[PDB]
Amino acid sequence: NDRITLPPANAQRTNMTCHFCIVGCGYHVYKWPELQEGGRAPEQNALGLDFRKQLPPLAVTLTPAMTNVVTEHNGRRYNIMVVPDKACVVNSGLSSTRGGKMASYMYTPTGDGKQRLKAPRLYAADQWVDTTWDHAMALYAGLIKKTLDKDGPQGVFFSCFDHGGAGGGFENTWGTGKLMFSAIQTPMVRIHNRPAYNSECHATREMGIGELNNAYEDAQLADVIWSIGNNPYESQTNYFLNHWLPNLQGATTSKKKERFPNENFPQARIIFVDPRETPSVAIARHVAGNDRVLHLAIEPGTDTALFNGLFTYVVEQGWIDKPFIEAHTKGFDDAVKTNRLSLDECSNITGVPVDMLKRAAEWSYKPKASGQAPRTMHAYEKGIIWGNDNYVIQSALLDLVIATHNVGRRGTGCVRMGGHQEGYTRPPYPGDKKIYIDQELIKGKGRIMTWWGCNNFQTSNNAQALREAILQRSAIVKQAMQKARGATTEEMVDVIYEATQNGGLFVTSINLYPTKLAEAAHLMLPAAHPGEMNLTSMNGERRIRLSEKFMDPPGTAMADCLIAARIANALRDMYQKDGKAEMAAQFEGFDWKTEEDAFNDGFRRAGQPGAPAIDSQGGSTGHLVTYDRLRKSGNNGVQLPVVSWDESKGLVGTEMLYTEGKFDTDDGKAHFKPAPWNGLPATVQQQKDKYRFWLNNGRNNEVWQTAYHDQYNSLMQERYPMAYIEMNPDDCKQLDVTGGDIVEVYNDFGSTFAMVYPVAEIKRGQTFMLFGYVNGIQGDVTTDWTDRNIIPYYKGTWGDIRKVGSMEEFKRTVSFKSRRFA
Amino acid sequence: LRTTLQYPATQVSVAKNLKANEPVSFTYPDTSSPCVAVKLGSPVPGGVGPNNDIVAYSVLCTHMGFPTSYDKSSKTFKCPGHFTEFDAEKAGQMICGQATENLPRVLLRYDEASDALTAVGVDGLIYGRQANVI
Amino acid sequence: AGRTTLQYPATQVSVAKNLKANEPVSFTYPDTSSPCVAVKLGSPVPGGVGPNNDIVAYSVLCTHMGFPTSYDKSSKTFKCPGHFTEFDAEKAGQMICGQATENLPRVLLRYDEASDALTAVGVDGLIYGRQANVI
Ligand SMILES: Nc1nc2c(c(=O)[nH]1)N[C@H]1C(S)=C(S)[C@@H](COP(=O)(O)OP(=O)(O)OC[C@H]3O[C@@H](n4cnc5c(=O)[nH]c(N)nc54)[C@H](O)[C@@H]3O)O[C@H]1N2
Ligand SMILES: Nc1nc2c(c(=O)[nH]1)N[C@H]1C(S)=C(S)[C@@H](COP(=O)(O)OP(=O)(O)OC[C@H]3O[C@@H](n4cnc5c(=O)[nH]c(N)nc54)[C@H](O)[C@@H]3O)O[C@H]1N2
Ligand code: F3S
Ligand code: FES
Ligand code: FES
Ligand SMILES: [Mo+4]
Ligand code: NA
Repeated sequence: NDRITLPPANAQRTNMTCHFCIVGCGYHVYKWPELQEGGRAPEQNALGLDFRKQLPPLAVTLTPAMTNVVTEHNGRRYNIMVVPDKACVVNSGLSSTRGGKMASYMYTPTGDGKQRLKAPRLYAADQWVDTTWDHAMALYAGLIKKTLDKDGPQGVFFSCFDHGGAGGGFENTWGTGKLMFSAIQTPMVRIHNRPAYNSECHATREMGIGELNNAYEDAQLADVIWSIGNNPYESQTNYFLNHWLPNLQGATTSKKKERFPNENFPQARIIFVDPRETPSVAIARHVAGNDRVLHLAIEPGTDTALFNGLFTYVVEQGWIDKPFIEAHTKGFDDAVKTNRLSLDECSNITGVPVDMLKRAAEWSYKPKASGQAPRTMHAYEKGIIWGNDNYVIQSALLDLVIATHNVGRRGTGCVRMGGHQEGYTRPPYPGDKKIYIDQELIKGKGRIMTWWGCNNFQTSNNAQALREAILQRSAIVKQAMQKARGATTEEMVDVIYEATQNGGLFVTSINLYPTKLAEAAHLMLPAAHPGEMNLTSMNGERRIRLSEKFMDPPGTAMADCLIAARIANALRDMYQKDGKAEMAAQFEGFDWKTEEDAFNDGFRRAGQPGAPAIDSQGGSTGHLVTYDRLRKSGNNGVQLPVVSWDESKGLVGTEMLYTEGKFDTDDGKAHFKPAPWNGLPATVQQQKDKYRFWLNNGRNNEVWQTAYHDQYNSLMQERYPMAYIEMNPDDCKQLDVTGGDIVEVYNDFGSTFAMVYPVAEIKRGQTFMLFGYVNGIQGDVTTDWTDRNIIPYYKGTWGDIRKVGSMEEFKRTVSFKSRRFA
Repeated sequence: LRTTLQYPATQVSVAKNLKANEPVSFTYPDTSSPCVAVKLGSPVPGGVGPNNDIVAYSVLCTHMGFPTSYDKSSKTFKCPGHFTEFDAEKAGQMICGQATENLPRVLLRYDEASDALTAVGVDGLIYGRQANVI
Repeated sequence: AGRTTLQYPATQVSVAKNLKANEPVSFTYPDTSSPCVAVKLGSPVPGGVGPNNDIVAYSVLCTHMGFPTSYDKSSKTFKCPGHFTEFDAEKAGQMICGQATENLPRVLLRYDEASDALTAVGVDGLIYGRQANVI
């Protein structure tokens, strides 16, 4: 509708980091009784804005989607307004479409959050019902205990978030990790986005370069930005908007010159390595001109060849830092030999013309006239992380970066752009092997599987094999449960345990919402998100912020760290009752009343005297951070690691990593690695050999992840009622499809469905499907293939397309117009 | 008492003066609110006039308020600020962008007797306003 | 206008310590045609005010068809003689059984520790027989 209730001048104001992407944009949450409002005069409302007359452009970001009315546990009603902080350095008052919806996605009884989990849910053999928390713990802890006593920890499976922000963060990763690893001590654990306990960044870390090694200010200071496997307007909006674009526009030139009096700073340029022409390519060309953008539209999976050709060329031209290499690196001469690739071979493999390869090197590595190498920030994400051999691509890319001294200089960095926020503090993983968890589950292993803060039915690789197996195993438990009548909780535990000896699996989901996991889950436990709890996390430049609690969770929904404590204390109590003092002792250390307690126990204990082994993004100075100190810091927080604290200075942190040439390896040097080109994996190549289309996949600007909130939003559902597939118009004509037709996409791995979205910029025999979605799951057609560390090539699959027919309704209501701005 | 805003009734033009896909500019509901009406040339849900094809919008981007520009070739409104684009053929649906609200529709009465188009209301909240009527 | 909110009056009811457990006090809010009751329940409830968080207040007009309901001290409910709707004073006017489609409206009380005063400051829910709570 057509009006908004303004926040009163004296309204309560708390800090809130965005729930969603890595950028970690700062917001303020205004909270006030429903029957009060602000006046239009700027000094009579909390915004300080003059609503007596039209506001100019950029004065505010404020829509009805940024407002709500919450009903608290006391039954009292409060207006809320969730709006970007103008003085936050991250976003400077910018809000993406995703963060802009936070108010709407706060829990209310009648709004978009109406189907929030509010109590334990139990599938009692043949129907969903509520149950109590104590019954849920008796069943869940009971099973875990039984499994520990009979099978050991290897019978207990998890797939759990390791990330930051909403459904993650330092309190939550500690809580879950302490439970899984210190208490239960299970190695049968995967991560939300990948099917083993591993890293996205094995190669770069082992080369001595952690993947978040710079500041967002570095994107302002760069001569050149590379965006490799990365659609940052859509996936990291406000980093792109607030930092990248001002550089491309010339707004940061005078700051470069002030820092470096004796260095030329040409107009900044941008290079995209992406098989696909994305909105980010289009918008870059709009802002900077076609002459300052290079789209290296590589063949899918050919990143390694690209970087080996560039590395070879910059070495042959001598566009490298030989003093840097000599003082601070190891293995260069070996990498020159193993990685040798001519520009002609590079061009044949990539499909990129030799002139474009040479130009990219010239922009990026050839000394400027003043003598200094260009400041080239190399930013990468899932196009290579989920690319053709995660480990080898990073090896090849980092070799280029290290040889060109593009780490440790301002305006440089070889960095992840990131996904979620970060907020990792955990004990070490208690196994000595990587385990492909999905494969284990498919093969019939484990008694109990918990999805915690994730939904692999929508997001696993080879997701169809996964769903099939889980549904069937779930059904066996359902069938066994239904023969019970009048059983105690203990008897039920035995019935379910027995069913798991005959192929069954007990499935638990700890979540905000039922999700598609409800098709298989036997138990669902209600969690709480930021604003319903305090939560700490850091963004892509390691900036740690506290998100303040300002409202109650729905019903008995709890902070994930506190659910973990609940589980630990239930297990402890069972062991104490069973007279097993040693097993009880493993479940000590969860005497937690609030999320802060998890912060004190994890983040703040890392590297302290008498602490156990803790792997924390805070490092050993994490104890200097407190909730009260973060509050005083505001949405600016501090860049980790913290270097000092006092009352007069606040938290003082770290802008850029590796500025003195000391890397995270045994000898302090960065290590070059061999990067062989072996083509595509045979599993993926077999799909490519049999089927017509490359089934690229990934993000839409407007849709967040598995659409857990978005599925309930009427605007989102009207815009994207179904997952879409970008198709070349000529391919469309060949298949007799147009916008709003439905197609089956299929291969040897699976079958799924999408609505057709003709896109002129898509190449013939290539496609692009929205990933993770609630209607048409893309991942059914991804292969089982992973690299050496069990990293999937999610961006590597091929399949055929078959027309189902025309969805008239989609044609009447959905725009199929171009999403590439020109 | 009253639950609704007091919108003015503002004459825009007569429908038959509008040429297909040639935007007309006007202000509604006051001189600080720029709007466009366009004859699309083809009926759309809720279009007015003889061919049910005339639509009208607030042109201020619902992100951060830059005046958008009507593109005749795509029949969209594009924002130069952060690249939001709205579909004039789907009631302001955001095609791609950073807004959380569709482009507000100016509600037109079409009187057959006079051929008049009158702006009588707005569906959606105009950028940078506490209420559509200040 | 601007304004999206009704202009509720601030009306003194009494000081909290004058209220006896389960002995309803009558007052009118937000005008003399809107009969209301405040009662100390004797035990805390969500959103109760006063020293023992137990004082609640309501419109007594049935939200079905508007008959003045009567407070039953033995059940702590409001009962309507019209079509036998009954509302729970301890569950924010939840309808126990009846023909209404709306909970009994709550009179929002400010409690000031400094003065011991209870002031009616608003209504949560719509009073029967009114376009808006404030006429
Ligand atoms: N084909 C294909 N597959 C992919 C990818 C790809 O590019 N291609 N990308 C991968 C990537 S990068 C990722 S990150 C994964 C994402 O895979 P998932 O992690 O499965 O998906 P998300 O939507 O992040 O899951 C978040 C879930 O947690 C719930 N949730 C939200 N807040 C909370 C909270 O506070 N607590 C709890 N307990 N639950 C909460 C949500 O409702 C939702 O069910 O998908 C991966 N899968
Ligand atoms: N709007 C929105 N933003 C998000 C998310 C979201 O769901 N919605 N999710 C967040 C998360 S968890 C993550 S992980 C990030 C994802 O951020 P990105 O990785 O930026 O997003 P994607 O769409 O998965 O993929 C990036 C690009 O990889 C390209 N690509 C495909 N195959 C190849 C290949 O072989 N090589 C190369 N070089 N490129 C290839 C695709 O064409 C695509 O444009 O986004 C985060 N931000
Ligand atoms: S608003 Fe949120 S979605 Fe990312 S761009 Fe900013 S953190
Ligand atoms: S102001 Fe229009 S897209 Fe941001
Ligand atoms: S008038 Fe009260 S129950 Fe009908
Ligand atoms: Mo991710
Ligand atoms: Na399928």
